[PDB]
Amino acid sequence: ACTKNAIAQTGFNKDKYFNGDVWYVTDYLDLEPDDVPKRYCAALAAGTASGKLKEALYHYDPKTQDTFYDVSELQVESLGKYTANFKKVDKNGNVKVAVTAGNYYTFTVMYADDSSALIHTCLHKGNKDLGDLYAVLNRNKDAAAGDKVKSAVSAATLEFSKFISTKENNCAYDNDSLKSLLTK
Ligand code: HEM
Repeated sequence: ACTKNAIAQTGFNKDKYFNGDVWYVTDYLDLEPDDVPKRYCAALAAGTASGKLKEALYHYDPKTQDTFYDVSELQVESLGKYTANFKKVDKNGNVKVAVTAGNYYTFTVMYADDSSALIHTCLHKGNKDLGDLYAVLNRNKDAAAGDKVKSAVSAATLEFSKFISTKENNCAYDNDSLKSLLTK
C-alpha cells in the first residue's frame, strides 16, 4: 500500500511538462519492492490533446522482454497532482484492456525543469498491493542526474544513493509511439 502524500513543485509549469515530449525514467525508488525487477525500463510522454491532459506510458523488461503500453487522461486534483485511469493499448493505440474503475495511478510532479523531473506515483491495479514509487526523469535517455534534480531528491527527504539506476540495463525505448499515443 502507498503511504506518501507527495508535495507538488511550487510554481509547477504544467504547459512545459505536458508539452508532448518524452520523459525517460533514469533512476527510481520503490518503497515496497518485492524480490523484484531491479532491472526494468520505463518512459512516458505527457501532453495536452484537444484540451485534455494525457500521458502515454512504455514499460520494457530487459530480461523477460515483456513490453506494454498505456494511455491515460489525467484528472486534476491540484497543480502538479493528478489521477490517471489507464488503458492498456498496443503501440498504435488500439485498446487491449479498457479503462476500469480501480485501475488508476496518482501522479505528482515534485520537481521539474526543462530537462529533468522528480515524480511520485501510486499505482492501483485490481487487487494488487503496490507501494510508493519515486522516479527521476530526464528528456535524454540515460542522462546522468544533475544537481537540480538531485537536490530535489534531498529536499523530499530521500537519499539518492538508494535509487536504482536504469542506465546500465540494455534498455531500448519506443519514443515515437509514445509521441503518437497522446491522441488515443
Ligand atoms: C513514471 C512512472 C511510472 C508510471 C506512471 C507507471 C505506471 C504503471 C501502470 C499504469 C501500470 C499498469 C499498466 C497496465 O496494466 O495496463 C504499471 C505496471 C507496472 N510497472 Fe510501472 N509505472 C512507472 C514506472 C515504473 C518503473 C520505473 C518500474 C520499475 C520499477 C515499473 C514497473 C512496473 C511493473 C513491474 C508493472 C506490472 C504490475 C503488475 O501488473 O503486476 N513501473 N506501471
